[PDB]
Amino acid sequence: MPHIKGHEGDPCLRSSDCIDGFCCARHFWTKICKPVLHQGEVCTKQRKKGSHGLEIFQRCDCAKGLSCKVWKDATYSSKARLHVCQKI
Repeated sequence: MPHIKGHEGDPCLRSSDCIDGFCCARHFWTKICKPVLHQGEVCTKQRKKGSHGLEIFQRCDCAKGLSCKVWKDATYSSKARLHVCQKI
């Protein structure tokens, strides 16, 4: 398929396949396109998906000018570690 945009509510299957300022995320029902995140929002700098019995990640990268920092919160217990965005 051609360059599929996001617009918050569009099916994606590529590393991005979303608006110039959007990022593709993973959703329970199906993979959809979601907007960018900002300081304070969850961040993802380490994700491993491929082996059997894996966990879904419903998040996207931070907006331009933000740094991905680790965030200790009662949630990473699932498997992967949780991070947060910081406005540079």
